[PDB]
Formats: sequence, structure tokens, C-alpha cells
Amino acid sequence: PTINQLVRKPRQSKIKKSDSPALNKGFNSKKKKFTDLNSPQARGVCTRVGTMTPKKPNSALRKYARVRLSNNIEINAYIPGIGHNLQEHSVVLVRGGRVKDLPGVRYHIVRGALDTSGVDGRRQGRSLYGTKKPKN
Amino acid sequence: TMTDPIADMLTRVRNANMVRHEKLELPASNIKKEIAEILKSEGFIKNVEYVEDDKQGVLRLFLKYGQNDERVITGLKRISKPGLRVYAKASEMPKVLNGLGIALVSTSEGVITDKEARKRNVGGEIIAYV
RNA sequence: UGGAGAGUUUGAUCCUGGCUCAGGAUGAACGCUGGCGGCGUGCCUAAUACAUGCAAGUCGAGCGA
RNA sequence: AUUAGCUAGUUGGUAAGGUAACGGCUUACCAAGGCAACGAUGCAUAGCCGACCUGAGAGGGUGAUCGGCCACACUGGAACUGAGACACGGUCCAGACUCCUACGGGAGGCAGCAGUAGGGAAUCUUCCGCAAUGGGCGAAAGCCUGACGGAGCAACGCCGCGUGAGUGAUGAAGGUCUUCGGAUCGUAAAACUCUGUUAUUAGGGAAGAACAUAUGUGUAAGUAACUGUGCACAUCUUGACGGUACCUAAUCAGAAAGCCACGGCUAACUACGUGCCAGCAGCCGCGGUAAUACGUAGGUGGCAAGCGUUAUCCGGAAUUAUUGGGCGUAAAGCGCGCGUAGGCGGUUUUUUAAGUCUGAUGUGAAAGCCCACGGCUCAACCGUGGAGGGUCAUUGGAAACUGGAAAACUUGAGUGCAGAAGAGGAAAGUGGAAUUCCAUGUGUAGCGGUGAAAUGCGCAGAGAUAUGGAGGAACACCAGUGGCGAAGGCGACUUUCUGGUCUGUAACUGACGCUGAUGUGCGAAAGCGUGGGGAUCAAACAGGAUUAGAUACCCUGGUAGUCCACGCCGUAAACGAUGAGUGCUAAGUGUUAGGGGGUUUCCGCCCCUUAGUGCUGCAGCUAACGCAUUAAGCACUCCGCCUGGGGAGUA
RNA sequence: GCCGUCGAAGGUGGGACAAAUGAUUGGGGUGAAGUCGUAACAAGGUAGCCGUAUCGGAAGGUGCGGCUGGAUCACC
RNA sequence: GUUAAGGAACUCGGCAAAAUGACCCCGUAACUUCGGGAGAAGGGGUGCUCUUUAGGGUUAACGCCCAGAAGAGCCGCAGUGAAUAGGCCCAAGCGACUGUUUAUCAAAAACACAGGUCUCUGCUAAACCGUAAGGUGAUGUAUAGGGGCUGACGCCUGCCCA
Ligand SMILES: [Mg+2]
Ligand SMILES: [Mg+2]
Ligand SMILES: [Mg+2]
Ligand SMILES: [Mg+2]
Ligand SMILES: [Mg+2]
Ligand SMILES: [Mg+2]
Ligand SMILES: [Mg+2]
Repeated sequence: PTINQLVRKPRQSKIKKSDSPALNKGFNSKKKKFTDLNSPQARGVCTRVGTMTPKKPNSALRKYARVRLSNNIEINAYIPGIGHNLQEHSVVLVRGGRVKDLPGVRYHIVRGALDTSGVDGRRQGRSLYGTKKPKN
Repeated sequence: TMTDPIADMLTRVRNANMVRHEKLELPASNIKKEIAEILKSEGFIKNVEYVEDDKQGVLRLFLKYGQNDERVITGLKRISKPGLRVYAKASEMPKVLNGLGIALVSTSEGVITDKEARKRNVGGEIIAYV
């Protein structure tokens, strides 16, 4: 507004918040690295084999994996692709991005470098799922 | 109250052009006797008189129109009003409509136009546009 | 010298208004594939105890022996 | 600022001591100050600049290699030598840790160069070596140099470059689509023809090295080119890397190419399998019996030794808007006055140069972006020049506005005099009409209430009906668009005391202003505290029915409350849903209190000028509705507030 | 070698601020509405809404003030 | 009266004893009716001799009594060196408080209390003592007198009249 008021208080701009909460900050030090920052990726360790549904009008079935992350906290997940060589308490790489119409799930289990290593059943969409073909 | 009546003169320039009046009877002083006699030598007003008594003498304005009863003065914009002061750079004051108008500056020599400042590189307060 | 947009509230509009995408980036990670001439940059997370190597000497026209 | 006070040797003199010097620099008697709403003090986050990133720019986010400055050395103090260390590799002490000894004692500090261990989704050789440039020591040869000159390893980033082209119609084999009456990739493939950047063959072989040392004979002290130099050369000399950069000659077009997508956006389409399932998804979402929007082959598009996905940051986002927004109903104008600091201030002339203007000097070092070129075969990078910092200090000219300073000016603002209109307040009396309850009669079976009914009062004499007297509260008719106060609000009358506004202007000192962050004072009703008084209406409460059920709505009853005096609480659809102040711009028609032209015709009349008050209506503005001289129009000043909806005016 | 001023660490004691946690406990959003009623939007069938009291299983109902963002005939 | 090492293990129970104790200083929380908490807690110093200086009153003044500061020094195991003089803290229960009670087995959480209500009394008042006269209530008169219940202050006191 008035140039008198703008001297007396500047434009304190709009804060934003992260779309994906449970990563990427200095958390809660407890004389060791009790919890840390994972900007793109991490390890995991699993806790539960997941089976769930979307909720809005949709009626399909989905297979998450409710884990405890490497910084004491609890998140859901998802395995893209077909195969599932995963059981309880097995290491899984992470990468962010929510899943719409599921009520509370958080990230994608990377199908390349983990115990989630390689998914067969795919032949054209490949590097999104970690499937090889050394002929070409 | 009435703060900076120089804008109130240039308000009544816009008032009489809009409803297409002819005679404009406003009180004005030696600040504004320096003002409107710029544009008479630039092509906006038919005739500007002199103030009668230099304090309470009203300066009568008879505005200039076109042959088609078409408007000569498009609009007006104050620049340096009380609360934010604008002063001109050396050769870097801006142009009115790519040079087609008069930007009024009152430099350290008196009220001139923005054309006359580029022969002596002066600054001064950029008062109004056209 | 140089400055773009699209989608979605309604049976259908104009407006306010949020959220979302295309683009540029990384001393990035990770996903598939792999010919290099040549140029650069490679502890950013536990300030987690540091094997083995070398980094400060020189002077024999100081002066001893 | 959901942190307002803060230090006490703190602030100051004085004294002598104290370090390179000033010094509360550390101590001693007196002295009453420091800092602060212009952010003092206290918390959590942080090495900082030159530069990197994005952007039209203004700006936003970042602090890495690369240079300048700074601090620190497992942790916490304190020293010693010397030119100017509180010392990284020294040192005495104290603490938590490793490990050995004869258990009396001593040793150890890789945030030096690397390598291992460790939390990790994540960052490399334990490489010869001083030749060049730089540094200590010596008069010199030289000597130690993990500074550095370079190599060993990862698509880690940009750059350049190839996996070939010239020649080569009959739609050859053959894939999924098809009347498979047929198309597509496709001169593609199959052949034919040259080429060998690149490389599956070895070698001659850098300008990067100028010197130093003296020795070739020159500079003065040449006495003396031995010495410091090497001012003829520095010529018997100096290359790990490097049998490198380069380059020729060979059997050979033969080894040397992916990756994501293809509804709409958005660049790119077809046939089946599953068929609201395994899924997919940046949003619209495509999926209930294939489905151009899921896996598959064909096809295409993009980029290309690289393609996608993630998390993060800037642009898109005019979505924090100085350049560049908004408040009547969409988010947003305090419930409203007096008012301190503060912000802004009409006109005139004359100075001052504090801002502003331009001149001059010095400086804001390399290196980057850009503006250019020999060269690395171009290019990435190097080289030379060029622009790029001042809200700065200081050094002259100009006086136009904003500002301190001298003088008068009268439109704004204030008083004086001449006059009206008021429900503007505050104490005290006083008056009329209706409601309820008490006294008697005449009188008597009903009065009430309702869609219907009752519950109830009545026959012990109710209502009806008259005089009677007891109280308390409002203030019919005037009364209407009217009036008034800044708002909440104020309507019977009389009296004493008491504010403000307006009409006309001869007078009066002479800018004495507008806005107001905190502060402070009035606030409709309800509610509460301590006392009075209590007719009516009446939350709570009991009753009858309406209702399947009923505090509901309906009915006779009914207490706190309503009224006064005193002290508080301060909110509302506290509204014109429109903050104040000044000037401004087409016009018609009312109404109230005043003034201008008449014999003033009396609520006859028209003629005007000023201030409140309502209606209708151009230009303009607005999303539209609608404002529209009492603006939501054009501008100026200052204040308050908003930035998706809930969560929430909650904790 | 002893005495004294200054002096890290340690030990003693009452406080000050955040954080981790705790038997139960009070609202809040989320769903899927099965359970109990219709309180709004038509005059929503007792016209609604803002303050402020008091009562009820449940929206909510009544009292006293203000508002039209109150149909009919806009309540002449 | 004293006691090695330990310090409630004793016991119905820290019952009795032991420690704390004066003056002068620094410093002091929750909580609240803003007075209080508070001697809160936890801490330090004190003896004798010698040198200088600033403090009242008395008085012409030497003289006399009242005092407080720093500095220097001495001695003991110990300097209010003997006697006299509080232990403290956290959390609940009942009663608001100071008071008063079973002379002689019970001192309280019982009784009083300031305040809240409810009812009775128009003056030769009701009430009580006295067979009556006379008196108390009172030389007081509804802001005053007799009785019943509750027991400062705060927020409150719900339905039923067979
Ligand atoms: Mg070193
Ligand atoms: Mg190095
Ligand atoms: Mg009231
Ligand atoms: Mg009102
Ligand atoms: Mg005590
Ligand atoms: Mg206590
Ligand atoms: Mg008697």
C-alpha cells in the first residue's frame, strides 16, 4: 500500500510447505545421528505386507508396504511393476511421490537397487522398472 | 487538507478534456505560471494568460481540440508526488510514448521539458507526463 | 538487445480464486544402454577410534671432536 | 516482539600501576549515570565476501571447488624462545578415552598427502618425482619440499567427434493388421562401389629449458670478468612423465548405439489378449466384459553416448504486486470521539546548500559472465583489451521544487458582533388515560380460552357492574420523508444548571493545518456485585391437549429479570455491510431550519444564493447487479486490514 | 624449597527454557453412513440471522435488543 | 556423661535422645483473598594487639560516654571458644482464623465464631422468671428485640404440597 507503511513493515512473503513430509531436514539429534535428512533416497526396512483399496469412486485393489524408515518414523509405500520378492524386514530403496485416490500412502519402492531388485514381466517400459536385455 | 495542489491543476486538465469543456478558471501561482506555458509552445492549449495578481489571480485556460472535435490531450500522470520523490538521471530519463509527448521536469534551472534536458544532461524532478 | 500458455467448481455463463503441468538447474542419487580424442570438478550425511608411509630443516669458508 | 526492560565496575571523573600505544586495561575513596519501541536485552538457525543460480529486468534462492580475510587442532586452561606465536605437526598441567611395562612408570594426537575403518541412498591412487614457477637456509655445488610440475580411477559436467556416405525398383525373404479382392516398414534388406577421421602394425620424435655453476672477457672495488651480478654467449651442460602431443604404412565397412513416449495438454496410432482385475495416474482420470488413456509385436515422435524418474531451488505465479494488486455484496474499513510522538503540509520574496543536479580526483585488486582475436586441426578452457563498484568520503559551479533561517500577505482554521431551529444531555417537581389487588351493593350460573378442547378460577356469590382507594410503569392524538448528537441513541409538561452545529458577515491577531502506531474516554440489550421498589409482560418451572413421541408451536398460571441509585464486563447483521481530510466534473424533482429582488399579497408567488436531507437520471467506472455531487468517477495525504475452504477466532 | 593475589576441572544447592515420555481424558478432521429425529434453503410449513442468557438425548427451543441478507398484496 | 564401623535395619509409630539455635550480611520458589508465603530454603563472617581517617550529644575547652570502614600482624584442634535461644522440605484429609471444653484416664475433626437465611413481635411488644404484686426485654421501639437451622471467602443451592 502506502510507501510509509511499506517502510514500517515489508512484504513477508507466502511460506510454502513440502508436499512429501517425512524426508529432507535436520531432525532431532540425540548425541548420534538419531534421525537425519534424506533428500532423494534412503534405505528402508519393512514391517508389513500391504493390501488396500482406493476410496473415492474407485474399487480396485492395491499392494503397499507399511514400513518404518531409517529415521524412526512410519510411512506407507508402493511396489511398481509385477514381481514381489519382498517379505517383512527387507531393505528397500525409496523415492518420493504420492499416489492419488489412496487415502494415506506415500512413496515408490525403487525396483532397481534393493531387495526390490529387478522386475520381470515388462519388456518395453524398462528403466522405470529395472529390467534388462543385453542383446540390445 | 489540500496537499500539493500541482496535481489538482493537472486533475482539472483531465476534467475539462473528458466532458469537453472550454473555459477553465482555476487559481494558480508562479509555480504553475511556469507550468502551462510550456505546452502552449508544444501544442496542447490554445492560449494561456498570465495570473492577474500573482497570488489570488486566477489563470484562465482555453483548451485546444481538433478540427473533427477530436481530443488533443490523451491523459496525464503525476510521477513525483509527496511520499515518493523521483529525480532524473543524466541522459537516462525515459520517453513518453517513444518520444511523442512532453515529460515536464523542473531542473536546477527552472521548469523545462525533457527535450531541453538532453542538451545539458541535467536531472531534476520529473513532475508529470502527458 | 526480446516479456507465450493449457487444464479443472455450473445444465450452461462472466468473475474472484486456489491447486496442477510443460522449461532452465544439481561438486545429485538411482533406473537401462555403452565408441571416446580432449577439458574440469569428485565428504554435502556419526566432529564415528585413526594401522602403515612421507610433510622442516639447513650449515664441515661458525666452532669443536 | 506469543520476550520488554537491561546491565552493575555497569556509566564517569580521579589515582598510581599496567601493554607497541589509548584504555574500567585490571584495582581504590568519591560521583548517579549507560542502553532502549529508531528493536536495547534473551532464545533457535549461520563461517563471511569476489563470485555461482535463475530472471525481461527489478528481484528470489545459494556459499563448492577458485582467489582475499577469518577463526579452530580428541576436550578445557596456561605459558615459555624470539623480529610482531598463546603455536596443527612443539609445551607443563586437568578431564574422558585407546593400549603396553619388571604393573615403580612412560608413550600416542593423519579437520598434512593418500589409503583403511564408520553412519550411510553418495564422492577416487597407499603414483614416480624438483626439470619449470614460488618459498627457508649458504657466497656455491646442492640439500629436505605430499607447495607444486604430472599421472592412476569413476558418462561426474560441458565440448568436439565418429558408428559411414556416392552408386543401388522388381513393394526380394518375412511380422502383426486384411475380402489376407490386400498394405506397411522398404533400394530398406540382397548386391554393387569407393573410403580407413577413428582404429585390432611399429618408429623417427615438442617449441614447454631460460638459466644457475663459470670456463670461454664484459660492467666497478676489476687490484680481482675469482666476488653479489653473470648488463659477448652463458653454447664441453639440465625432460620421471615421454619408444608422449604428433605421424606414416598395412588383411579388413568389417569391431563401434541406444532410451523414453505416442487420450487432451504435447510431439507421436493401430489388431487382439485380460476387460472397475494385474493395474495405471502431474490434474480431467481411461477399466463393470478389449479400452486410440493397461502389458505385447508392428508403427511413429523426441533427444542422441546419452535418454527418463526422484528430492530440492528459481521462472510459469500480477499468487506479497517499489517497477506491477486489492476492501458495497467475492478474503479484507477498527463500534466510535478527544489525542502524544510521527507522516504530510497553501501563497510570497530573499538567502543557506542540507537532499537533488553535474564537473574533477582517488578508490571498490586478480579470475567469471558478456564486448572482441593470433592459437589448441574448430570448440570447451588459456591469453590481451574492453566494459562492469558510490545509498561513499572529499574538491568546484546552479539556485527550480522538498528543507533549517529574515519579512510582510488573508481564501484555510479560531474568536467577536446580528439572528434563529431543536426528542443533545443532567437533577428536581407535576399531570392525564389503561393494567393488577384489596371495601360494599344491585346481582347471579357462568367467566374464559380455542382447529377443537381444556387445565384452571366460580356456585362459600366468580366475571359482568358502579363509586372507592392502594401502588408501579410506560408517555395515546401531534408523529410525517421532519429534527438532533461523533457513535450507541434521544418523542407528556414546567423550572435551575449545561455542550455543539448553522445563517449573514463590516471586526480580529495572520498557516495558528490534515492524519493519527501505543494511550485514554463514552458503549444497544443480555449478564454480575451491594442495596431499595415490584403493577404488566415474562426465560427457568408445573399444568391440559394438539404429537406414534413434544421444553416445542397453541392455552390459564408462574420466579431471576424488566424500573431507580452506585460500581463493573465491554461485545452485535454496533450497517450506508462504503475510515477520515481537500479540490473537482450534464442536468430535473421534493422537503426542514435560515439569508438575497419586489407595494414583502403570509404559508400568495416567482426570482436567487448557501447548508443538512430523500428520490430519478449522462460521461465515467464496474464481473454483473448498480453507483452516479450525500460517487462505488477523475486525483492528493495519512491510518486500519486481506492472500484457497475447513481445522479455528479454537490451543 | 616455602607464603600470598588471580586461576580450568570437580563437588554442593535452589531455580529458569525447550525436548522425549505417561494411566486415563476432552474436542477436532477423516467414511460407510447402519442406528435416532428434520434444524436450514419455497412463507421449508413456528420467517431467518447476529450478540447475550438459561434449559435439553439429538440437531436445537424460549426470553429481552438490533438487522432485512423478511414471502404474500412486499406486512396500507 | 561419653563410644569403634553402620545410620530407622528398632517399632503399633523416628517414642525418647542427637542435631538446628544468637547478632551481622548475600540471597530467596510454587502459590494466592495481593496483605501473605518467609526466619522459606540454601549460604558465608566473628578472637586478641597495633597504626592512620571520616560519624552524634555534653562542654569555653583538655576531659568524658556512644560508635561504624579498610589495611597490617599474632596464636590455637576449635574465636556468640562456658551457660541461655527455631530442625527443615514435598504431598494429601478435616476444620476458615485467635479463642473455649470433660477440676482428677478423652483438648479434638466437637462447642463458639464473623457472615447467609427463615419465622415471631405496633409497645402495658413477643419471650422468660414469679401462684400474685413486681421485674428482665429497655430507661430500647422493625437499620430494633426473642427463637430454629447453616457456619469467613469464592461458584452455587436441582424436582415432589399425596
Ligand atoms: Mg604440509
Ligand atoms: Mg595436491
Ligand atoms: Mg442495561
Ligand atoms: Mg444500530
Ligand atoms: Mg520453615
Ligand atoms: Mg511451604
Ligand atoms: Mg406482668
